Amino acid sequence: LYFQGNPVVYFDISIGQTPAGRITMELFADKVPITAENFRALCTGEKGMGQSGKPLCYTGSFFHRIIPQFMIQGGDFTRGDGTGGESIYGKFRDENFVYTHDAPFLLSMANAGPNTNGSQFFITTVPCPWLDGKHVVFGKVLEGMEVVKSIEKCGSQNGKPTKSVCITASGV
Repeated sequence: LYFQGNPVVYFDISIGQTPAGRITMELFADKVPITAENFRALCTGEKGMGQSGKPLCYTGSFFHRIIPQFMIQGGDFTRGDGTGGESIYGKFRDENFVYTHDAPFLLSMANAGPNTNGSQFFITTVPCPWLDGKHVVFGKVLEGMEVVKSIEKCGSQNGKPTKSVCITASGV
């Protein structure tokens, strides 16, 4: 499924034992193809197993770092804590910085410095211009903005979730 020529993917989310609903996302494959495709394939899990010995798939992973008035971060399906994750390419380059963090509900890559993209990502809940030119923006939320806001409410100043926020299904 496509929106404005770009692939659409989804997360189903639970918070604690309770389903919180679905987030659907447009991935900017037209202008950010490498990063968009990594994210798309990790939603479907279509690549199978990673070099880490874990499945290359977001299903079953958590939003492990959640900072209200900033962003929600997930994608660490190898270590669950912000130290792990892996790309479909087995880390990868910052392909460009065409898009900026100018609005809430943008998808951007978490990283540990230049050219260290893995699988960890964040969804902004405010504009984040201080991240421009350091984190690759590669998509945006289409529907489920309220689900993003529900997740954000489970965060802390120190980023520790106060509830378990899980991606219970993912794909296209």
